[PDB]
Amino acid sequence: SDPSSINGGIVVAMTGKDCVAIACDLRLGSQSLGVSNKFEKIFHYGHVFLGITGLATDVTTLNEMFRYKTNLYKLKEERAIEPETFTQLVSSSLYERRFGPYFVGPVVAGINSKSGKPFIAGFDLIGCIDEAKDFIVSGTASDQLFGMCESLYEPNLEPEDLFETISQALLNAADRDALSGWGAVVYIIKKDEVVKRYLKMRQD
Amino acid sequence: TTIVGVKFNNGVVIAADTRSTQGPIVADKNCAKLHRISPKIWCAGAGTAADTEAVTQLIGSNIELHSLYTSREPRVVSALQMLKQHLFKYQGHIGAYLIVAGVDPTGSHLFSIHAHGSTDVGYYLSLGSGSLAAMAVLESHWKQDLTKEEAIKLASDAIQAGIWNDLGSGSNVDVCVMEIGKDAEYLRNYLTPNVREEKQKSYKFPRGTTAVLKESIVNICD
Amino acid sequence: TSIMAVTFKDGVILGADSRTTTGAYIANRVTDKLTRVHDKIWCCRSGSAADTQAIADIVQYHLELYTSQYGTPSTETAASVFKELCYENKDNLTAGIIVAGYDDKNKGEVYTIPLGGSVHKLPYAIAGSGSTFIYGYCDKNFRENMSKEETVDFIKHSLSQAIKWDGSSGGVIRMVVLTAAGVERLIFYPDEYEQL
Amino acid sequence: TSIMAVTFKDGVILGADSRTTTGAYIANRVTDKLTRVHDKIWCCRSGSAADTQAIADIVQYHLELYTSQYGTPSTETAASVFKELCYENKDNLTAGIIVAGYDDKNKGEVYTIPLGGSVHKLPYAIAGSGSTFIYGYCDKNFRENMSKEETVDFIKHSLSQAIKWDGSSGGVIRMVVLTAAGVERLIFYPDEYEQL
Amino acid sequence: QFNPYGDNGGTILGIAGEDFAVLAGDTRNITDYSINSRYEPKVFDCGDNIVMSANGFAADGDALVKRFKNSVKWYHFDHNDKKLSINSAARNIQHLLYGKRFFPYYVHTIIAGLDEDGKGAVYSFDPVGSYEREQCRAGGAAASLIMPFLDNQVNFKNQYEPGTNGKVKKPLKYLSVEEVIKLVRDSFTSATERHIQVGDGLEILIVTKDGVRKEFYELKRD
Amino acid sequence: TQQPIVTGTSVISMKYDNGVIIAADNLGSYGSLLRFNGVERLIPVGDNTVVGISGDISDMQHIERLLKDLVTENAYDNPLADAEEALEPSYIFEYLATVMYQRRSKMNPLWNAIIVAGVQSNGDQFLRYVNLLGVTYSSPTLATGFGAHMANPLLRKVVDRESDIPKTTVQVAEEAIVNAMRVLYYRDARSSRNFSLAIIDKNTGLTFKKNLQVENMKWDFAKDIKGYGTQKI
Amino acid sequence: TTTLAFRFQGGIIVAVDSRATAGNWVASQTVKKVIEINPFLLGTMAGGAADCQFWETWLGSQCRLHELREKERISVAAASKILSNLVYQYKGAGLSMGTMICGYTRKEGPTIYYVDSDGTRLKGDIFCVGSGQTFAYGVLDSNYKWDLSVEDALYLGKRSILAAAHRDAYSGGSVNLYHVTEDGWIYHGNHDVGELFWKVKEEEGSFNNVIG
Amino acid sequence: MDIILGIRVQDSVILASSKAVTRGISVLKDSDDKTRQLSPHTLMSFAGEAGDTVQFAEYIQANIQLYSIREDYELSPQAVSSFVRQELAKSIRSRRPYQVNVLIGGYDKKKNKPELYQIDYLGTKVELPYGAHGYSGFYTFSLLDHHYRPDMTTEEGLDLLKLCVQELEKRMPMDFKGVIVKIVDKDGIRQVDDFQAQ
Amino acid sequence: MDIILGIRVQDSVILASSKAVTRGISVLKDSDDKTRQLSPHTLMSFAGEAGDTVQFAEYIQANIQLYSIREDYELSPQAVSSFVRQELAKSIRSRRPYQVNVLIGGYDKKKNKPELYQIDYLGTKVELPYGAHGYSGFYTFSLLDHHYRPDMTTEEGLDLLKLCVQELEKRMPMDFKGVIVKIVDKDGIRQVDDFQAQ
Ligand SMILES: [Mg+2]
Ligand SMILES: [Mg+2]
Ligand SMILES: [Mg+2]
Ligand SMILES: [Mg+2]
Ligand SMILES: [Mg+2]
Ligand SMILES: [Mg+2]
Ligand SMILES: [Mg+2]
Ligand SMILES: [Mg+2]
Repeated sequence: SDPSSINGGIVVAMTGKDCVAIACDLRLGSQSLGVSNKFEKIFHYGHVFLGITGLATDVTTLNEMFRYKTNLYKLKEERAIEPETFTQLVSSSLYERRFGPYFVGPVVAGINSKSGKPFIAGFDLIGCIDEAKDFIVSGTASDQLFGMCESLYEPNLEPEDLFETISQALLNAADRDALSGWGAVVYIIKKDEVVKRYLKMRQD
Repeated sequence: TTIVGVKFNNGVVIAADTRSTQGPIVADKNCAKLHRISPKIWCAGAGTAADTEAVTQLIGSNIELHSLYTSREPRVVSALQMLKQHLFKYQGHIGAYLIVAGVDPTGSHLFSIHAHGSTDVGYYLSLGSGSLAAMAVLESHWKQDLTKEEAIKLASDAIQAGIWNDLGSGSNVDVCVMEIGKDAEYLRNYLTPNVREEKQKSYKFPRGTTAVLKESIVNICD
Repeated sequence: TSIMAVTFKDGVILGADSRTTTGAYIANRVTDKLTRVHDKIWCCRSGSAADTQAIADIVQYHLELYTSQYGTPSTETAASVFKELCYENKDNLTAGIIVAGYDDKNKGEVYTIPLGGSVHKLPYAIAGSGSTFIYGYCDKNFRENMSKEETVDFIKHSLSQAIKWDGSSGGVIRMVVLTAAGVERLIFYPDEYEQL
Repeated sequence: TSIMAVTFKDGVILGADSRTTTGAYIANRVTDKLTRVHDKIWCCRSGSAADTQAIADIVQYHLELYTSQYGTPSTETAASVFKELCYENKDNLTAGIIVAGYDDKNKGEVYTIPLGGSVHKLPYAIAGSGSTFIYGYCDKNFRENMSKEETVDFIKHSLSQAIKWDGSSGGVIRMVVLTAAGVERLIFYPDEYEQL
Repeated sequence: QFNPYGDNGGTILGIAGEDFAVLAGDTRNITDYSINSRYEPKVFDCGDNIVMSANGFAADGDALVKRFKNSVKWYHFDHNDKKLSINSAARNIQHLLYGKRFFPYYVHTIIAGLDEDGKGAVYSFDPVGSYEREQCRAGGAAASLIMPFLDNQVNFKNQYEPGTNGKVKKPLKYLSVEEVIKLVRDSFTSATERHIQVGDGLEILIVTKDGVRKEFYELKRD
Repeated sequence: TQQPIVTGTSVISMKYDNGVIIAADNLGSYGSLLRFNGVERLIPVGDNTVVGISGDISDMQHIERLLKDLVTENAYDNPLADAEEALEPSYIFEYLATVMYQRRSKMNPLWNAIIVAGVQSNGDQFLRYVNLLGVTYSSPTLATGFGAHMANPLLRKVVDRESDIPKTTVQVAEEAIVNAMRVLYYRDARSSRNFSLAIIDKNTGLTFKKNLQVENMKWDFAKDIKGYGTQKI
Repeated sequence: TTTLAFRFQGGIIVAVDSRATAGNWVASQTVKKVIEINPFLLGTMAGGAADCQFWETWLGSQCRLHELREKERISVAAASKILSNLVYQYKGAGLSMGTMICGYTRKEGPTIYYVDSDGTRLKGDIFCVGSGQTFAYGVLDSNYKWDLSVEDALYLGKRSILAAAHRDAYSGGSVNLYHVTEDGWIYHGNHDVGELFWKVKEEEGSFNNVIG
Repeated sequence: MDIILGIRVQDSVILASSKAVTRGISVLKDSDDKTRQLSPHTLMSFAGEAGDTVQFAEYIQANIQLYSIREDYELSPQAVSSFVRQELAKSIRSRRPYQVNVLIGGYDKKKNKPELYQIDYLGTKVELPYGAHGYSGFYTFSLLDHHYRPDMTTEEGLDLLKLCVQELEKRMPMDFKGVIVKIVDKDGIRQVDDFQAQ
Repeated sequence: MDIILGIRVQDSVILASSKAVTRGISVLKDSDDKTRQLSPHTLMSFAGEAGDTVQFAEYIQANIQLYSIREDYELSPQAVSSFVRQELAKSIRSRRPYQVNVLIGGYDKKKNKPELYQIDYLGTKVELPYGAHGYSGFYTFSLLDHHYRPDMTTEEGLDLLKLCVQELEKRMPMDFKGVIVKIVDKDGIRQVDDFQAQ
């Protein structure tokens, strides 16, 4: 019945030295039934990544909505949207539906192309913004993730290390969640380049 | 959440803790709850955060426009009247509980608005889960004619009341002083007492610890 | 909340406690429940703080305009406006208001607009949670065409009782005197009313 | 129902209206709410007529037996019985009783056993739905060690008020005087109490 | 309606080392958003080299602990001072809990000590008696935060050896009491940051052949 | 399975270097009507214990009766009734806690919150709480109802941790308790101005002050407040 | 949770997973869902952990008492009717359990009885119980033959669990195997599903949709 | 609920659907077709609430047919499904939602590959090798997961289907009166009239 | 619910009971016998709540078997049934009622006639030529009312049951996995192992 706990799924985002990372599991299920093990919850509009967890139809919808929006934004402004900007866009986009929300939990991650300052942020189903410099988590295993993060996390990690950290965080947290797992994807984002890796994990 | 507004001899100060919680989980160990409506009008909010932010920005905007149109500095009673008429419009559904303070041509003001659209005025007020711990302090040390410094301390301690005695509050203290003749000064993290101690170990994993199946470069540019 | 308005020889007085509670917590202990809708037409507010504040604000406005166009409004008219609002929106309101005003031809007048949105004109009226306790005391000690002095006391007594018994009432006693000579604000402290 | 018991110089007096209602119907307009539980220990009954009639009947017996074995019971004892019954069976009762008695050493004494089954000794007590209205008048006009005449009146006024405001009270006013000299029954009609 | 149950938060963690075991618990006791006490132990020595904690609704935790301690007393009586082995203690508790299967002890209890071979041992129970012997187990509010961590840092889950493409699991070296304690402390600090109920103090009971040793550390008070 | 009727509010208390103080107003409220004004809610048990009770009065009156019998029954065949084998605060507490926990386990609770404050024969201050659920805890300060929300924060400013107890004088503690009681009169709608305070010191023994009143109230400022927003006069 | 027991030539195969959850929270991945009643009888766990663990441990006792009274191994039929009748005494109270009582005696041969808190006692050749049942049934039904060998049969059960551990969110952890013979039962290990899925996928070629 | 199964082999997509229509206590019909041809290379099967079921499918049909005319082109299966997802995702927040679930099998003439899409009444869309709705998954997935292979022939798939249907008839409580099977491949959409025995 | 049918021809009583046991989402067993032999010339079939079903049956059996021993006599079907009605009639007003329905077919060796009794969980007992419990009646009574004749042979009845079982398998939504039939006649109780095809 809680739309936010039907399809399952988690997302996490962290910042390091001149980079940010954002990962998600791949399970799509209907209650106990695993249905697909290929449901990435991370998307990007240029150099800004949005991870969304929650009711899958909404995850899909929103993604569609932000592309549309980021697309027109690019046409009118003649430049790609920035993290900070996107963030306010997501927020305002969610509060628009304050009394009949999209049951999701978004996480933004990217690096401002001008300043180079890494950035991540998160929201609840109606736009309440959470801007922290360490990490952001969302999904059915949020509690788990916090636990892992608060312990594993330390500032200014190098891309290669942040990777491990976020993977572990994600991985072990997922292992304690019924509705999560079946695969994981991690993006390591740097000013100039972005690497995407799939993780090997328990398929149960 | 704990937010207080304390009026002093020639201005008003408002402060708040910095803990945001989803249920019993500290989501943001340092969110900001002090909003600016206009340069010299700030408010602190508790309740549904998204609502306090929304109603804040919305009114701030309409306030910025009314100013431009009237070529006059913004007035607190206007911010008040606007918030109260909007909140009231939404019969309580916009869960915003606010203490709006600020200076303007007519002097200093301090009000509180409850989500149903009722307002109150006083020399000191507080709202949030820490409401009572903080009001306890205010009811013990407040006096008429506080200096700018006495009020800051007071409002500051009160927030501490809530920080220590209320599970719903914590982390740090934010202050914003609106003195009459001067510019408003927003003291972010005026107080920082809750610092996590150095972890007992390093959980820095040795590289390669994770099992990877496939690697690939993502294309960002067009 | 304990409120009453008493009409006397020279006009009318409105009195009320100063406590607004949310459960057993005293959110505000220095609330002002005596509201000006016009120069010499004030109202006492009992019920949802939000509902009444709004209604007041609206009547205040309707009357400002009335004035601009047709001069000074009668109290009877101030009442009719309140009634109209309370009655037409009864389903979504919890407000009981007392309207008291002063006029040169009518002297003082008092109207009570109870929950259903009806209006009743009376010599004095009491309302609010604490009112239950003082119906006896009031119906007993009230005499028409009293002096300001007498009236002040009658209100100060009735309300100290109400504050005594009702926990939803307390703080200070506030009054507002409406006579030809003008408008006077009175305030009596606990240290005084508590022992009478 | 409006009932009160007032202790004075010569003892105590118990008074009550005489109306029992089922909804808005006055089932009985000449009820007697003053119950003798002992020669000089009477009680005032408010609440469920079934629940109180029974409780009284039981106390009366408990006391009759007490007497047989140990002599005349004090009022505090009559009260301890009421309390015992009322408290031990709180879940199944809706009774509020005031016990009033005369004794030579203690003069008059008044006890009120409110709904929860707790007991409180006081100079006078009032209860019943009609009580809410006269808390103010009573807390004002009551003086200790008054005369029988003064007490009768105080009681006659408080209750007329209660009868006035409360729809659940009415009929006649019944009083029962308990002093060294004996037991006197007083009755006051509507044609008298209504205009005081 | 009357609700016979309550929640007093708190969090406990038992870990069994090769030849010792620890039962750690925070010290805060709360009700809703109020702190009832900053210091109210919840992990106790039941005699016989057995430490136990019943975390959840304090009343039930209290009663259970009492009944057990007492159960130990009588066991000595009816069986010529025979030491109560941890496993025996365990089966006993199953019975205590299950005796109230239709008005349960709203608690998650754990007990630790040494088994008959002298190897560390931890057992944990359902509020109705289901039980199992375990390596490490957290219980209470912050269970969900502490468990995954332990899975990683203790049982080395998901960690593999660098350069094996994820086909060789990290070697299961066994931890010393001193190392376990670090993990415990960390577990608790981390928990303190993200869970409002956790905090104030951490009291650890260490069980070894030499008896029962207590350590205590302070935690954040907001 | 009941619902309280006549009730008593907060009972505040804290412990100082040489004893304990506890206080409680004297009100018995019937819902929102402040019905009974002469209700003592601190029950001294012997010369070394005071039991402060809030909640339902009829249930408190019962606990009273129970405490007296405890005393009486302890005298029985006890030649040391007023010495080595007299009731210690700890004994009284445990009895109470146990009763509370049983009444709740039988779904017919004693609808109360009680604080047992006293000093043990060997000198130790004793302060412990128990409520209708059998929940029990101890701390340098303790308060029930609103006192918990308002009073504790204040009192904790004096005694935040155990180490602060030996640094606190009766003068201080008593002052604190009195101020707290004043705050509650301001903020608690069910409070009453008159209260009762009791100190149990390891030397002076038990001091029980009756008929105190909240004094030194700040209300003057209420004059400079008019309207609830834009009203100027 | 997923538990199966099936009867065959060499005896009985009992295989169960080992995951316990409290909502979406995975409480444990190391639970023993097979209650070792006594050296000859096996009981499985599903429904209430306490209820099964408790009443089956107890069953373990009652059987012992019987074997002292009559000096003869209690029959599974009897063993199960005790639990069953006990369970039926509390019907309506809220017991939650569904279990297989498995045993191999001379008189009866290999036997499996399904017993549940509703008071059902049934004799059958194959039974799966738990949120992951349908998944295990799917595998069992198609590869089940009486003429199976102990090795293959163990595998079949092991796999059927695997099946369910993959698809069902509430099952997983590891598989526990038990072969029940007339001389008693023999444990055939605990196999971590993580490691097992990869191995089986690689070897068998199934779960092709999964990448690895 | 009814059974809806699909499995895309290497050169086509097979879809099987129960033939029974139940209304309360009786089985009204034992030969129902729970599918509509969207375009000549895209088929959609469906199961859900009484009217909604057909009403939704027919709507989709008409709308996909009109596009084929207006444009003189056949939308790719992918396109056809996104359209369907969007129509569902829109009704979940309407006055009265279409309680419908569908599978979409199509052969993408452009890509020269078969395609199966699963979309639930909520707008949850996903692409898979085999899929189903309702409880059908619970009994057959275990079998599919085991025996499925990307390079299956149309024949291999039909057998795997058969096996799946068998399990359903064995362990499933309701009688769905068998299935109707259709294959979607490069040459179109044909009905395997031989699935009662094959 | 399960199917419980009974039909008494001229020299015997035939009872048919579905062979399926469903627990929740799956069919656990497809070979259940929902009947117990009370005495060598009386049989009782039963349907209802999970546990109550067998428990009641077995209790009744035991008690009839005991009477048989104590008295060296076999109670008449009529007796056996009045006994059952009473037990049920007692349970409807108990703490927790057995939710069971039964059919009792017996050959009264004394009268030399077959007898079929239908008793529901409320203790409502009735004697009939043919009967069933639950919905089974709904589908078959029309058939029985039409083709039944008092002078039917054992074989004529078995066919009528067949025709009835056919209608059930056609119009009933749940798969009851077939029926087990038994005949009660002068020579005893035998199981017509040929009702899968006769
Ligand atoms: Mg969450
Ligand atoms: Mg997982
Ligand atoms: Mg699984
Ligand atoms: Mg008051
Ligand atoms: Mg009347
Ligand atoms: Mg032992
Ligand atoms: Mg914390
Ligand atoms: Mg705090």
